Amino acid sequence: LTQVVHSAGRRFIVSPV
Amino acid sequence: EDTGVRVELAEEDHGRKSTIALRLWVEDPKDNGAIEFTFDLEKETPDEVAQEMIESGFFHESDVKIVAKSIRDRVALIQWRRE
Repeated sequence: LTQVVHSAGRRFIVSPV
Repeated sequence: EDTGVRVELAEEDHGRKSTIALRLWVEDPKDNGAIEFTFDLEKETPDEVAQEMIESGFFHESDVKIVAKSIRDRVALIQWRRE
């Protein structure tokens, strides 16, 4: 589980599912 | 046809919520994980998010229209089920 921040601000949460 | 990119709700659809949490992943590509993000229905675009997922290292630069539509179908599907 990690969080990914785009340079414009949108935060993604990456999960295995 | 089919896109092979699954986009689904992340939180229970409550209605009258201008922002919704979504979950995207791939099952047929015709980090290998699930991407959770928020989407503003009246303001943000499925093409905008798709680009960001491009500029974030999830899919190829010219694979933007395909992911944009897979998000757009779920946004459609949630507003049609919102009558």
